[PDB]
Amino acid sequence: DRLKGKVAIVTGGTLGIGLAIADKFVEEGAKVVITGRHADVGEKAAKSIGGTDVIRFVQHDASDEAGWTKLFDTTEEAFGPVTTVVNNAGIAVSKSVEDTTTEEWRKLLSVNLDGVFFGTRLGIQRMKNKGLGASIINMSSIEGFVGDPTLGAYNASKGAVRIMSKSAALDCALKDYDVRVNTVHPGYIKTPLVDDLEGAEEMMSQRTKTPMGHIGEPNDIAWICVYLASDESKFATGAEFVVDGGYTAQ
Amino acid sequence: DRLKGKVAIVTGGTLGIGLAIADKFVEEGAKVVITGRHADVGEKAAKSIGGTDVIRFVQHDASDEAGWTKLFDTTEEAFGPVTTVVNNAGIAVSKSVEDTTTEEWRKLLSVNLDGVFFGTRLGIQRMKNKGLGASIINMSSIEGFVGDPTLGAYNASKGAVRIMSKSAALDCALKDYDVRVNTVHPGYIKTPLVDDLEGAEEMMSQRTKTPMGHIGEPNDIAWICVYLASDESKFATGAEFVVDGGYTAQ
Amino acid sequence: DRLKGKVAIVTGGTLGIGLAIADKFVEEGAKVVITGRHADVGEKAAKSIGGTDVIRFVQHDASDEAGWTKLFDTTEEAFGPVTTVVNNAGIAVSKSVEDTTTEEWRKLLSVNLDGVFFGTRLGIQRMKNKGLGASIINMSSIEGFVGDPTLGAYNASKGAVRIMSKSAALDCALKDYDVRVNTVHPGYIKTPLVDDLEGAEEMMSQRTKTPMGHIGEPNDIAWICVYLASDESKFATGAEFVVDGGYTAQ
Amino acid sequence: DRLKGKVAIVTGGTLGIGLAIADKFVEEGAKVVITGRHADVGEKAAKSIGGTDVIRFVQHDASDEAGWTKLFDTTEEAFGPVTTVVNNAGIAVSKSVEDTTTEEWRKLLSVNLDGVFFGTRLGIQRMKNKGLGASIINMSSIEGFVGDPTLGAYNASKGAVRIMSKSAALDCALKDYDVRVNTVHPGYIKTPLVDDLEGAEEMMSQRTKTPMGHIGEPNDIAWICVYLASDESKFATGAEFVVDGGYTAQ
Repeated sequence: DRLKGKVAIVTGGTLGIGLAIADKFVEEGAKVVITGRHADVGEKAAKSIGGTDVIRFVQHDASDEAGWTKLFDTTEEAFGPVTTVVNNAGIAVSKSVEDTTTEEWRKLLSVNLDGVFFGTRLGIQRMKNKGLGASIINMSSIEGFVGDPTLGAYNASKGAVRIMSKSAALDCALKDYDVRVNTVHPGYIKTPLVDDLEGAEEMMSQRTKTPMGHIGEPNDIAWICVYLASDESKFATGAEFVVDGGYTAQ
Repeated sequence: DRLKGKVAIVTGGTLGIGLAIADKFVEEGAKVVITGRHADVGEKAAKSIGGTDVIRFVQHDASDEAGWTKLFDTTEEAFGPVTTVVNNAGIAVSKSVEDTTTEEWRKLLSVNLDGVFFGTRLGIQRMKNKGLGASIINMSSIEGFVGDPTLGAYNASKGAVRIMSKSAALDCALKDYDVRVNTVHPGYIKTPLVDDLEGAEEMMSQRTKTPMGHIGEPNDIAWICVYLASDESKFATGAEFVVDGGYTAQ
Repeated sequence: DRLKGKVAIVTGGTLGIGLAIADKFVEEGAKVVITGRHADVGEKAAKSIGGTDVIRFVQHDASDEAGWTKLFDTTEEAFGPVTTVVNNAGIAVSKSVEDTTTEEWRKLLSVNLDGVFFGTRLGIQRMKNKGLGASIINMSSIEGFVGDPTLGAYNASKGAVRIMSKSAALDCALKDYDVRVNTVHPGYIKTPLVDDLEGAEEMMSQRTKTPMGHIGEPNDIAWICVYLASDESKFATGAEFVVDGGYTAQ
Repeated sequence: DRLKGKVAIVTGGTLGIGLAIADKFVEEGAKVVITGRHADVGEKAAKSIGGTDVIRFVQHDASDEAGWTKLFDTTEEAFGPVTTVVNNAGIAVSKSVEDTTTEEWRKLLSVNLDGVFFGTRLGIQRMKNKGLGASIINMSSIEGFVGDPTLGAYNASKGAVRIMSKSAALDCALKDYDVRVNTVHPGYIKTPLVDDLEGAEEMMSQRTKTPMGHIGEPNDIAWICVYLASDESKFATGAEFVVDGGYTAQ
């Protein structure tokens, strides 16, 4: 019951980290809408967690600005006022800054940065001043703290989310909106996508990358998000929560 | 049951933040030893939370090196192998660096830095390689991230705890000790000690200090510590968890 | 002679911080191209510093991608191979995240983020592997470290520049390109634009903002940039250089 | 002439980084006292740089509190009012936190932390309010930002110096003392001591440690210190200057 009465939107909630967030949110009493681009994947995902009284799928691209106010409307029609937004949708490009095409740059930032902006802006507008204990959780990454030579655009996007989220936190706090904004920074997490890339998990598990010598699992990110969505974290805003197996500590 | 089977030492556990940590740890199924310097205060504190099957007081000064191995022994005799160490004992001096006497400097660092060292060193030795999901939680502060002109020695101590804890995290991770080490960084928290200092809460509540416009409460720190003691945070090590009402975000 | 033989592009070099960078670069022996959007302003600016053997103006909007390869060509025709890129062009919007229009968001990021990307990408391509002691200096801000509730899009842009620059630094270092990339983070700096905004300097000079109790001057930023452009800083890459009167220290 | 009229104390100035700081300070017009524990080493060092009109050696252990006011007196008798303090003396212990003896802990912190405290406190007292453009430069390390599993006590000391220095910066700024305080954070630097440790330079030069693929040289640290001692950096206080070949960027 740690999220009793909460109503959450989890973007990119049909796979991996987002799916586990949705799963644990439902376990703790939240009602959840998960979004993703692909209907079959999303319908399967929602039903794996529960019925439509607690979780529903909505097809939506986080870069699709006009769809964001309809996503809130759909969620509120189902479950009542939204209390919790998890901006987790994202894509990656494996290119150095030097090698990044302008098309790649723009495509990644449209999802990873503009999408988070859209969800944060709308979340503040739709949740402020309602006594909801509202919480916006923006998914950055270890790549919001340190560079990676092969993730130039991705680093730009995660650094942007990191600091934009502080701006939003501060404005909400100063205006007594009853909305908190925080960032979560996963290290490497095992998912089917990582499993599809030969040698990725082993590279990420080297001690010079992850000191624990293995990578994490989606529930590792889910539980920090439960904390941040709950009223347990009512004094936490503007902060960065790193769950990375020691990656950034060395 | 989030801390089912855990056995925790909480130093400075008889007052304020430490007491609330102990309280929520017991609520979540841990057995707890709280320490403090004053018997009447500690006995009262323990009994306010529960009986001796779940919480006991041990009189101990965290600067007292020889008492630390006896504290572990006392805890283990009561409750079995220690799994969780919260190094929370600390003192403060209201002096600029310029105005700090060498006696003040040494006294504060003996508690705030040497005490954390003692507890961390011994915790690693006594908890490693036992499959306990062991967790050391070192209490830093917002004053481990930013300076305060009137807290020179206190800033030195909290910066030291911040980075020493990363060293310990990394060594434990690299050696597969099954011990995690993390730091918690409270902002201003309302306690009886703050209440005794006329004008302190209002000064700390100004928006230029705490953007939320009020200070926190001890349970705000307790709940992040429950997360960090639990197996929910098994991929978090070497990281800094800030609960400060936005203080460090601006 | 600290920049003897260097050839620099300084974007937004016709005003304020950029102009002072150009001025001190010329003083230390560099040849400089300054860019800006307005011809009268730029021609005046260049001639205030020196003749066309040491400084020239090129009209260019940093968001204008196709103009960037012609800017390098123009600079090299004048002065020989470019060694130093200062990505300083930028704009600001005074809006919270909540209040930012999508048009404002896109306009600011086109200059502040895409422009820095363009200059960094091209700088690496055009300066690598030539033995030039090449240096890319990306202008972030104190708003790349901390939020400001009224600068949402600006914060996103500066956080992005901060971390993207580390990616670029690392790729250049790992590949032995002989290109360094670093960020500079000015605090508040007195300029004619600040002078035009009634009450701005006094607001920025309050101790709760800038602990020194006054704001800086453009030369304060110029001298850190001279260090970073020079071979004196040949071991500095991937780092953040903060010149802010103490703003971020509290 | 970048340090014309400055009078500097450089602790641990007889070897390595400290010696190069002293060398470049003299080159730029400063008068310098270098300290160290060993007379033959210090006398040789001073004379290698210049005569007694510009550089002198004083035997002093930075942990020796009573010697610090006599060091200032000796310096002022020679050269007039001290303007610049570089707290560079330090020792290292190669032990994990777990393996650190209390004697090792205390010995290292007596030099690395107490010595910096002594020099900072006295520097503020002796240089404030004199119109000197005074500057205190505290030598931290990359080990003030990230952990190293084999440098537990050293990490504690450098984290402490990092944040204590911000306290001192802020107090000086708020009181208009005309004293700035900043930290310098070298990465790995080649010295005779590193050369004496078989395999150290190669270990430190691996790309997973230093992305540039080689370590630095003492002059790399000297030039950032010249910037910080000069009036060029009159708006820089409370900040961290990292010269590390990319170590902390990844």
